[PDB]
Amino acid sequence: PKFIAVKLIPKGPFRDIPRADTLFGAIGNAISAIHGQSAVEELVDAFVGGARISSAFPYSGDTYYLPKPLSVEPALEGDEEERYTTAKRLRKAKYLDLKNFELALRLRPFTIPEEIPYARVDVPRVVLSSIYFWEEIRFREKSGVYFLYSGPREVFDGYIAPAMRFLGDLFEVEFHEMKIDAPGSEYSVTLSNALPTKTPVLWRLLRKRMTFIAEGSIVKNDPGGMERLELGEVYVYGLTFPLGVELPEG
Amino acid sequence: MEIDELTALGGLLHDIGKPVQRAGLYSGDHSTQGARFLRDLAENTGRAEYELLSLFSEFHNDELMIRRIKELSPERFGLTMEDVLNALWIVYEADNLASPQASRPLYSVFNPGKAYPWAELDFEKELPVPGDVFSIRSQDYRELVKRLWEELSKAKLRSDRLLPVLEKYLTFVSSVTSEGNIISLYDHMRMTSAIALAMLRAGCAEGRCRKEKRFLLIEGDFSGIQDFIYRVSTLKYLRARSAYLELIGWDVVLEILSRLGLTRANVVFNAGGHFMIIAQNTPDAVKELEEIRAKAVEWLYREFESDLYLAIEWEPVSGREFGREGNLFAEARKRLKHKLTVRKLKRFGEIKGLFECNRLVSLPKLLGFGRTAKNDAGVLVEGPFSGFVPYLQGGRPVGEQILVKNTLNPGEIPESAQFVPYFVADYFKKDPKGGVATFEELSMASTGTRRLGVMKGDVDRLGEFFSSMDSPSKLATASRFMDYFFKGYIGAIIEGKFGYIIGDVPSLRDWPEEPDIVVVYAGGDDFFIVGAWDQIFELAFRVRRAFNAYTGGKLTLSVGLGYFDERTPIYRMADVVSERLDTAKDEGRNRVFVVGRSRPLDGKHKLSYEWNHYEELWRTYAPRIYAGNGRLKGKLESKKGLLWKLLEIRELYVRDPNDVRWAYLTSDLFPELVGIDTKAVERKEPQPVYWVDGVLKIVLMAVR
Ligand SMILES: Nc1ncnc2c1ncn2[C@@H]1O[C@H](COP(=O)(O)OP(=O)(O)NP(=O)(O)O)[C@@H](O)[C@H]1O
Ligand SMILES: Nc1ncnc2c1ncn2[C@@H]1O[C@H](COP(=O)(O)OP(=O)(O)NP(=O)(O)O)[C@@H](O)[C@H]1O
Ligand SMILES: [Mn+2]
Ligand SMILES: [Mn+2]
Ligand SMILES: [Mn+2]
Repeated sequence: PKFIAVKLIPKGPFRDIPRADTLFGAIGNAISAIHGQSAVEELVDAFVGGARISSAFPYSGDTYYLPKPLSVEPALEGDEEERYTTAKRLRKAKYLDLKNFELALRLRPFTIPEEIPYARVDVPRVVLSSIYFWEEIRFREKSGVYFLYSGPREVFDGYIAPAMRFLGDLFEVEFHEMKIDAPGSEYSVTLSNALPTKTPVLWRLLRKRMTFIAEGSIVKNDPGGMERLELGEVYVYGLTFPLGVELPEG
Repeated sequence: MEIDELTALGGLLHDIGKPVQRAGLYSGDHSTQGARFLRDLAENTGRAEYELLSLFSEFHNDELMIRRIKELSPERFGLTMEDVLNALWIVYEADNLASPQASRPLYSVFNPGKAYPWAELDFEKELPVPGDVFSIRSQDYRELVKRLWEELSKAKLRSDRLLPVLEKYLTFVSSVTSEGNIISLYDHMRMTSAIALAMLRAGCAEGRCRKEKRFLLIEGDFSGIQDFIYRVSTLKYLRARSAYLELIGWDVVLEILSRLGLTRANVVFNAGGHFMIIAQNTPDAVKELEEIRAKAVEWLYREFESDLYLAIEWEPVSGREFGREGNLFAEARKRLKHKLTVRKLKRFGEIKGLFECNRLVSLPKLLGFGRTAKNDAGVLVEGPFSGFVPYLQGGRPVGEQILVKNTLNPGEIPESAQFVPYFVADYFKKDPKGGVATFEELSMASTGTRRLGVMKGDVDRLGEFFSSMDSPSKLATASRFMDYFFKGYIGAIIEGKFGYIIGDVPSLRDWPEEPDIVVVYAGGDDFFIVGAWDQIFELAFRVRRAFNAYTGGKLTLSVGLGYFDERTPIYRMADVVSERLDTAKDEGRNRVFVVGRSRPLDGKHKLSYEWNHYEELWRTYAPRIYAGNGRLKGKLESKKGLLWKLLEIRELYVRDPNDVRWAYLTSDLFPELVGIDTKAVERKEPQPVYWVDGVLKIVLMAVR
């Protein structure tokens, strides 16, 4: 399918690479400050109605990265001293470029990005005495972070676009159409961390207290779901962002 | 006795003939001569079960056997005749599924070209080193056979009392006396006992069990160990977590054995939170497993959330598949590893409800733990199935199972209580107070700079090497000898033993009597050790050389080293040494990340060093600049700046290894650095100047 890529161009280093729950939270906040809850409620309705946003991924120059689908971990047998070495380096990879992501979905052979467009530099500081560390994310030249939006343009223009500008005032925003070719399939990857409704096929747990399925997990026809809750009324985003994925039998 | 205990003990003693023949005692084939040994032993002391067990050495009609069995009146022990025929037949097939002079020693599984001197397994005596092939003297076997006889005379005739003495004495004994025979007798014995008891609980007087999937390979593996242990809020607590994971693991394995009615012989291995068990393939077993798998996970989730998971999987396997044809055992282990990878991508899937620190502070003077019921007085920790009561020196043990630390000798425990020997690398420097040293006291003990030393080491491509094992008994030897290097001999290596084997290693000080070293973990094929940075730097080279000797120089270590401010949190030190171990691995393996280093990002310059390369460099440069024990050489006391200048010069090769200025800036102290070496430029390799910081940075740290 085609999607809107929201490119975050960083004006300085970042703390996190935000995932779908944190992105929806931020957007929900900004929209409350711009249009009041009336708008928040219409945002949730649009999302519950089929609109979706991915977690943020790195982009480098004109290269978009996507999460490695957990679909290939058990397929990696698909030189014996090249087989063991390379297979362990795929199993560590968090990201593939678009081209290789599309190949991984079809269980065809693919290759890994050699350098990734961000290093984690966590800086130490002494306190009062002990050492504490603040993880920071440094970006290469013309490198940053993006998320995908699927849904009606009226919901993008009216809620997502304005919210993202407001959120920038640490970054500037620009958006471009993006196509991801994905096989038609019973099965799909989430490009977002999700609160699943069904039990999933393959997954990584992600603890935040909520239990999320990680980006790259595999579900069978699972929309995930949103949660409302009270603590002085906030919505937690856990909807799946599905792309079809070929599974190996086993 | 009952068939279950008989068939176990039987499988275990089927091949006790071998040690007696190779001693000059009964003048008969190992089979008949092993019969004479148990019968003779039975008649002495007066324990008739040995004469029942004697029938195993001699076996395939069967006219004589049926009558020989009859003369030994079975009803005496609560046994049928037909019962003993199956026990004998089972153990006969089991011996062939586990699967020439008579002075031939055990050839090393690591290097079949070299062989082990006869010795009894003792972690306090000399390090096992595969050396030149020597025939074993017939006296050495006769000395073995007599302690062997004196031990069985006083043992309780329960597999848990039989296994330890067979392991003390038959560990370094060839199972068959062919050239290049790799299999410990002890391992062949415990695997025949394992396979036999599996066939019994299988429902086999029978080739039905051989060509039908009547066995289960059960593989268990803890997921998130690294997080469970090294992601805290102190060294005491870190060691408590590590020790707690060993008991949680044992509580699961012993459960599986107890509920499937199996013996410790059925444990192929239990190392680094990874276990393998051969068991029966009855529908009563898979249900019994499914219950255990589920209650274990549900307990782990309640106790630590998603932090620590247990992936348990099993596979229907036939007798064919313990063997070779045209390698099916490897093929069967591979299919099972796959199931474990999938199960690890379904963490806590065995919950459906998923999608809707005073007791460890308390955890120096204890002998082991009692596996009692969860609600028992004195329980200090709980696993998913049972409570653990510390068994102290002056005290009495409590429980159905006693776990006993770093002995194969029960000592003073009650006769009813099952003996579980467990080995743990638990070296630590004692403080002024009796307790284990802090990160602070370890760092303070350093030559020069006060930094804590940290090193994570791991064996290269072990999975590949284990994959090349044909048989259960081969894998059992490889697995145990490997696990023992880390659980057994790393303590000795730290103490200062194996001086002649180790040799000259890079070093900054005279080795201490009580080294400022503390072991966090040493098991499987890897270790995490902390201590005074200089003692840690040296221990890396000691452990690599020990390991090179213990393998036949056929297996390799990679090591990640780190030198941190004593105030750095564990999670960060763990992360950095992990990153550096992976780097050593990823840049070729058989290499060590000695120190953090600047380099061209041109993909020609490795951060890691080949062990021999760094050992050469240290032999070349250290003696010219370093006197020892925190002191520069007298020449360089006023000229300490030339060392810093060589580093500033090496930076103008890092800025650009093509800009030829570092020729310009350049002594009779470092001759091989002044030139522009061309073999290097041609071979597409770094200039010698690139490598020297590895030595200088260590020496500048030692002299501050
Ligand atoms: N009791 C222990 N204390 C400390 N380290 C241990 C202990 N038992 C096992 N280990 C080590 O923990 C490491 C395994 O960590 P783990 O998080 O399970 O990663 P893994 O083995 O790479 N596989 P995975 O399950 O995917 O995470 C190995 O180096 C083991 O040797
Ligand atoms: N003594 C042992 N007996 C049985 N299994 C072991 C033993 N030591 C390690 N293992 C297991 O062997 C497997 C492979 O070891 P591991 O350290 O993960 O990587 P490797 O195969 O040695 N390759 P690498 O470390 O990357 O160079 C793991 O599942 C370990 O739990
Ligand atoms: Mn693991
Ligand atoms: Mn390894
Ligand atoms: Mn390992």
